[PDB]
Amino acid sequence: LQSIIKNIWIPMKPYYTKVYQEIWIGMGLMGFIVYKIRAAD
Amino acid sequence: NLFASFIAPTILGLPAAVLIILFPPLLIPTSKYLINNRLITTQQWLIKLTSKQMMTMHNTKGRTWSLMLVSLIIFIATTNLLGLLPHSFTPTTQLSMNLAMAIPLWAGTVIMGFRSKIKNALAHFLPQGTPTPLIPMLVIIETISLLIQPMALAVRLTANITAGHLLMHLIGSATLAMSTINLPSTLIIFTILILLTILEIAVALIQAYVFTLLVSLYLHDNT
Amino acid sequence: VAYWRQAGLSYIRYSQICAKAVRDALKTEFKANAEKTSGSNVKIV
Amino acid sequence: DIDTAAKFIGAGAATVGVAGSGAGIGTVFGSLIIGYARNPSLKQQLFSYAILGFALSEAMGLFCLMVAFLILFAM
Amino acid sequence: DIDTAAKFIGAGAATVGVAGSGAGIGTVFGSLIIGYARNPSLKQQLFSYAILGFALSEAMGLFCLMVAFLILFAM
Amino acid sequence: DIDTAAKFIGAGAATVGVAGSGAGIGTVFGSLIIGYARNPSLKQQLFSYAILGFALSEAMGLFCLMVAFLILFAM
Amino acid sequence: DIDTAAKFIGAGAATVGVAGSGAGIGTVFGSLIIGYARNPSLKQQLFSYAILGFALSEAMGLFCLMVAFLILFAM
Amino acid sequence: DIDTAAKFIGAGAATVGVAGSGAGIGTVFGSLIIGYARNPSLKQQLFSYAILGFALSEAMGLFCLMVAFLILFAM
Amino acid sequence: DIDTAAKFIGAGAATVGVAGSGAGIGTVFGSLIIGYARNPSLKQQLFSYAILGFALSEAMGLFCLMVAFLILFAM
Amino acid sequence: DIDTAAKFIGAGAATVGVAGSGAGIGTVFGSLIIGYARNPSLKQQLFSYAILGFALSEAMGLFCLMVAFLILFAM
Amino acid sequence: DIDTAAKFIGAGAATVGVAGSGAGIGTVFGSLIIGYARNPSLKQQLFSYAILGFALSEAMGLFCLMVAFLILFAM
Amino acid sequence: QMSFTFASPTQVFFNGANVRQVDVPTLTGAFGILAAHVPTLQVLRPGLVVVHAEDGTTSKYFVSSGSIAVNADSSVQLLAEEAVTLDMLDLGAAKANLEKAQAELVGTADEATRAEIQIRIEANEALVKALE
Amino acid sequence: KIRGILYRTHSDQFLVAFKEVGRKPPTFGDASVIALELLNSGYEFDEGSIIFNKFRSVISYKTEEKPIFSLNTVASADSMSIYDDIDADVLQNYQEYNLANIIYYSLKE
Amino acid sequence: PPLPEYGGKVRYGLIPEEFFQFLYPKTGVTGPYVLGTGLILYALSKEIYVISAETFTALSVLGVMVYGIKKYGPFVADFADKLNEQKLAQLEEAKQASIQHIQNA
Repeated sequence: LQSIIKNIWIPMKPYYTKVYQEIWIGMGLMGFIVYKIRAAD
Repeated sequence: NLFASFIAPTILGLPAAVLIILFPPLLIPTSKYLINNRLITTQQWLIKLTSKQMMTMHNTKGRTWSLMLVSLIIFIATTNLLGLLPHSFTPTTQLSMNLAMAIPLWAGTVIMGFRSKIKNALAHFLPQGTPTPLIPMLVIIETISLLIQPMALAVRLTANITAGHLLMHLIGSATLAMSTINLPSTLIIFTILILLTILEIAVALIQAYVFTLLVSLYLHDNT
Repeated sequence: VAYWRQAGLSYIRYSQICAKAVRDALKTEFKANAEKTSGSNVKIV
Repeated sequence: DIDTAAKFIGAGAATVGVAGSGAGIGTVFGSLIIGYARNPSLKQQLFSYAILGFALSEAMGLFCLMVAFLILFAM
Repeated sequence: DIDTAAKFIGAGAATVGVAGSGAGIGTVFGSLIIGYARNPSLKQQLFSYAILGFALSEAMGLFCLMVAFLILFAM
Repeated sequence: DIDTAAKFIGAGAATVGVAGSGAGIGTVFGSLIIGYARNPSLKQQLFSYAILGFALSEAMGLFCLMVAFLILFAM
Repeated sequence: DIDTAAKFIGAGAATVGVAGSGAGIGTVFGSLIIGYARNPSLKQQLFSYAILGFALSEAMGLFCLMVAFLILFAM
Repeated sequence: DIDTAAKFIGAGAATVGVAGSGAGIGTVFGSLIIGYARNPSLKQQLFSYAILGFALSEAMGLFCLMVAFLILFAM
Repeated sequence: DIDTAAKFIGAGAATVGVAGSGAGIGTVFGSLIIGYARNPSLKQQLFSYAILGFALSEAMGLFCLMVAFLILFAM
Repeated sequence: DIDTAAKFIGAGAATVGVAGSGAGIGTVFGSLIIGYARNPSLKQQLFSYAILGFALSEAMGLFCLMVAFLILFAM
Repeated sequence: DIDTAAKFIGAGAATVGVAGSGAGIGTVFGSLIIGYARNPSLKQQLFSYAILGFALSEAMGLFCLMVAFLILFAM
Repeated sequence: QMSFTFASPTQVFFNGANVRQVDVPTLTGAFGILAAHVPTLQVLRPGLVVVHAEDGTTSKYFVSSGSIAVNADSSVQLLAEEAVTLDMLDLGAAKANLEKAQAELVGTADEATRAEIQIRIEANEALVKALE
Repeated sequence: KIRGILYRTHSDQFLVAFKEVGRKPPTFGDASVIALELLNSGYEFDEGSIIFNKFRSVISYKTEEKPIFSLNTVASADSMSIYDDIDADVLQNYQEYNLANIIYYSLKE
Repeated sequence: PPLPEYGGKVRYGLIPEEFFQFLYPKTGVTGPYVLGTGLILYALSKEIYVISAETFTALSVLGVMVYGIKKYGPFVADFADKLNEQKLAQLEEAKQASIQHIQNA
């Protein structure tokens, strides 16, 4: 629970929170697409 | 028997695609020093140059993605250039990884243009200088065009590695087949193979840079 | 390579002719002062 | 059967028609290179006409491609 | 049957013929880019000739396309 | 039967040949754009040569098209 | 029969080959437009070379067309 | 059987469509040669537009190629 | 029989390949028009290179044509 | 059998696709001629871009060719 | 039999692919005409690049042609 | 960024002044010059020139035969032997001049003098269409 | 005056002279004429220099020597590879017209 | 902390000198060589290394890489070194200037 937030999350907070929002929306879209694909098999 | 090099790898029953995909970063060491070794010297020069190339053409809201775009090009280029080693599983040849690199970024930049930029974004769906009588289905083109952007991206890589690899592979076969028949024909096929390998190096680098640049253009159009 | 070059005319002659044509096409209010502000007087020896 | 066979053949034939869009896009962006090296101060209008031409080229190419996918997977 | 099969094949073949219109439109708008970067003050006459050429290119392309749809869905 | 089937296939193949006229018309009017942006005072002679070239291109295209309609609906 | 069927198919295929002459004529007259807008005082020599190139293009196109009519109506 | 046969035929037909991307890339880099010999100081912008056009050309070419591999090895 | 049928089909296919020579000759003589309107004093050297290019284009076209006549009337 | 037959047909069709690379290489080196006659002091950069364009053209051509050899001798 | 029939069809299809080399040679020598009329003092370097481009175009064309002769007379 | 120097021998209309775009009727075509235009040097032929000022308004002149030079430094020198305005010229005299010109043209038969009459004709006709 | 004062000095090296310049204010026609008879001379010079009295102001003048190039080396000059659309013809026209321009400007100076 | 002036004394870009010095006392100088050749012959003899197309694509890429090094290597080496020297000299001429500033004040 430590260092995972000290060297991994505090430098990526400005990106994961503010810059990559629509990136996460797109990742949700991609996950739905992949679920539907692997399901239709 | 032929697509074996693209079959998902495994060792001792374990999924060794993990160790393959996570390795390229291990080739970029970092340091806090000011005068460091030759490796990090050249690598920082290359990243400086690549950043100057990619991100210059953006406003600030675009330049926020500098980390993302440079990490993208570095990851893809190292993966491709690690693909050229013998008996190596190139994880870009997979459609999965490329779809997962393509749909997020493109969808993100389109939605970013939609959150802000909203009138601008719904207007760029149409070239404005267009005359009236078929403005309507013209935008149908554009809309369709838009939704083909991501797939294309992924596809645009998945082949030009896959194909490329197969390509070299087969000439290998060929020269091996001619290894026992006509020595000079073997030599000239070997020379074809050499020139081919050089072309493959170049096309690996180019495809990395191209994926990056196209995502960059979508960004700049949606900021 | 236009025709007047193949006919042998230097560009100087071309510009002379065009400027004289424009000058003769001026209204006579400006034609005189123009035509002698540009008319030549050198003699060749 | 004969029907699935002919559907495969017709899909291949239909998809042949992308070659024209490939070449048209090549020409558009080659011209753009030239027009830029000719007057590198209309970059935005040049690039706008570039996207427009590319859009129409891709319109034709995707017409062909959807026809492939219409006769293949739908009809 | 054999008739529906050949109708599918002929529709694919007929639709191949759009490639020419795709490439022709590509050329038209590439030339328009160039002609604009050459004399950016005849924009309206350049663009008029642009539409005209595009219209004839699309005339041929739609000829091909309707022939596809005539042999496919009508004959 | 086999004959109607092959007539459909041959009609599709024959109609493929309009692609060349599509591309030729594209080239003609693209060149016209360029030649106009080059010397916008021969507009009538440029446009006359334009209609002439377009006429010959359409001559070939309609040759192809009538051949389609000759083997399809007549023979 | 099978022979008339293949004759129809081969006639369509053979006639495909006009596309090249269509595009070649398009290029010839587009270049003529350009060369005229470039030096509008060699009109007769430009036009002579125009008819010459068009003649050779039509030579090839009619070769293709006669081959269509040779395999179709004669052989 | 008939199905594997038609899959081979359709794969060949589909792969025909790379010709357009080959020619489009040829045109892109030929134009790049010309635009460089015209103003050899925009090398980076010329080359960027070069990569962009080549990328779209290869986009179409790989579309065709994957369609070949989709109808051949997958469908 | 099946053999004469396939010979007809292959002859048509082989003859398709003249389209390239048609278009190549079109390009050669269009370029010649342009190069003449550009420097109308090298007429003999321009025309010599013209006949040379036309000769190679016709070399390829006649290769295709003889192949048609070889598989048709000889093999 | 039917399978070897269709493999031959598909190999021929697949190999058709080299035509695009032939024409693209023609264009690349023609443009190189022009760009050299335009500024004969960038010979090394012109020639570098020449080999690059030729390399991509041959990339597409060899894609087509190996597809021919893949469906013919391997599949 | 069916095998000789398909070999004829595949040979015709394979030989189609010369069209690209025909057009590429046409473009090469047309460009050469233009580049000569543009700077008639690099004749030897222009002509060297001419033979080089023609050589690569013929390389592709003969690839296609040998494939025709390989599937026809050898396989 | 544009350094424009439209200058007759005995007059100066611009000198380093900043304008947005100009048009020029060069022997080898009528085109437009804007900032950072690729370096060019050409000789003119009779016809209009339209300077687009930075404030958007267009000053129209009519040049007879000069020479334009667009340098690497965005400098654009346009030296025209006869620069005019468009009210300074008439229509009837230009028309009559062109008429008698082509009359003498089909009258005249020697090559060099034929070219001279043809140049007079081209100047007069560029002028007659620049008229109205 | 210059022809008189240098004719017995270098008559063997002498091409042509012009008179009735100085009475009337020189114009462009003067330059067009002098350039014409400089070109119709058939003497295509490797290079040239015009020598005149650059007006500094009312009291001082400086004997200046301006250069004049030929078609050959203005074409050969690598610096001219940045300019476009240029060949023997357009550089020829430009060189002739610049000869006329520099003669006019020198007469005025 | 400073950085050592050299690396690890590798031979043939694949083997460090530690191995040669480690096998020398109990095999001599030709020992590593004979071990390598024996292992190679046993590897490609008992078909544990199948000679296939990959063998020839590997020979191609290895020839390309060895030529790439032996040609464009020293250039990249001294280029990185010149980058470093330029940065160092710039920083030192950036120290001197501020010393001069304070003295002038």
